[PDB]
Amino acid sequence: TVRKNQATLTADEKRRFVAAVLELKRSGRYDEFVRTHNEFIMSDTDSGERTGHRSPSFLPWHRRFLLDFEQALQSVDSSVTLPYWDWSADRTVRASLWAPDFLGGTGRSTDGRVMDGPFAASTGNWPINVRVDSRTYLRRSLGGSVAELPTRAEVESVLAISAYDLPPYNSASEGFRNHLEGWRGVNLHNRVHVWVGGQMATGVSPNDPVFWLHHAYVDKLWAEWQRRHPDSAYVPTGGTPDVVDLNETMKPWNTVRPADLLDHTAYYTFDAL
Amino acid sequence: AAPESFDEVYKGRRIQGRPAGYEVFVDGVQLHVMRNADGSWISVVSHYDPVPTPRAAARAAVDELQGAPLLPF
Ligand SMILES: [O-][O-]
Ligand SMILES: [Cu+2]
Ligand SMILES: [Cu+2]
Repeated sequence: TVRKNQATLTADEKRRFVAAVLELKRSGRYDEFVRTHNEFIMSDTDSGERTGHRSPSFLPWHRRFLLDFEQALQSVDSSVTLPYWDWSADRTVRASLWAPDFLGGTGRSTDGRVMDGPFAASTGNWPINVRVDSRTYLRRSLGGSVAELPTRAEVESVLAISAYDLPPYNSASEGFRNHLEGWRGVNLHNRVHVWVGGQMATGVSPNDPVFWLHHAYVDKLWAEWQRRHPDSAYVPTGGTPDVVDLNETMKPWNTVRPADLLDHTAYYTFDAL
Repeated sequence: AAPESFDEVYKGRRIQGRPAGYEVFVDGVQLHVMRNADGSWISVVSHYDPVPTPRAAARAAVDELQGAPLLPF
C-alpha cells in the first residue's frame, strides 16, 4: 500500500479513487465515518475524557480512522489507496486537487455551494446527510475564513519540536502534537479545516472527501517528525486520567493502542518520506 | 466561573446562551459549544476555529448557517 501525493495521481487513479468514494457513499458506509468523527469531536474535552482530538491520541486515532476508511475503499477497489494533500505546496485554488476531475472547486459566494466535480450536489451523488447545518449540499469557501494555508517554513518550525506532547496533554499543551493540531502556535491542521470552510470547518468535516487527504498529510507529518526525532516517542506512557497512554486501548475500536500505530510501515508507506 | 448568559437577535436569528457547562441556542435549537483550556470557545459548526466567548461562537454559527435552520445534535 503506497500513499501518494494527490498532485501525482494519474487520471486513472483519480477516476478509481472518486468511484470508490462514491460507492461508499451510495452504500451508506461513508456517512457512518462522518457520524463517528462528529461523535468524538463533541465528546473530546480539555478537562475530561479526550481521545480523537485535543490530546496525544489525536495522531494515532486519526491514523486508525484513516486506515478503516482506506480498507473500506479497498473493499470496493483493491487498487485504491488514500492520497495526501500537501497544503504547504498545493496552496491555491488553482491546484489540480480542486479541478472538476478530482474534488471540484470552491463554492459559490451566495451559499457556499460547490458547483463542479463529482461531489457537487447537482450530480445527485453526494447528499449531505449527517449534518448540523441543515443544508444538504457540499459547501466550501477556499481561503474565505482565513487567508493562507500553512507554508513549508511554518511546517518545519513545528517538525523541529522535540517533545511529542506535554502535560496537560490538551489544547493548552506545548509540544509537537498540539502545534501540529494547531491550538497553539502558527497553526497547521486546524487552520486547514478553517481555510476549506463549508462542512470541513465543522464536526461533520468528513462530509468533504478532502478531509481524508488533509488528514493523510497530517499523518505523513507525524511520520516525518518521527524520522527527525528518532530519540523521541509517544507520551504519556502510563497512568494518565482521561488521556490514552501509549499501551492503553482507544475508542471506538477498543482493540488497538497508540503503540500499535506508531510504525505506519506495518500498514502502508509513502511515495517519499 | 461560567460566562454570563446572553440573549440577542444577531443577523435576524435569536441567539441565547446560558450556564448549564454552557448551552447555546439558535432560534431555540440547541448548538453544541465547547470551551478550550485557554478560555476560548468553539461550536460544532466552527470546531477548529477558537473565538473568545460563547456569544462569539453563537455569532460564528449564525454566520456559518447563512440563514439556514440549525438541526439538533
Ligand atoms: O480531524 O478533523
Ligand atoms: Cu465540541
Ligand atoms: Cu476533526
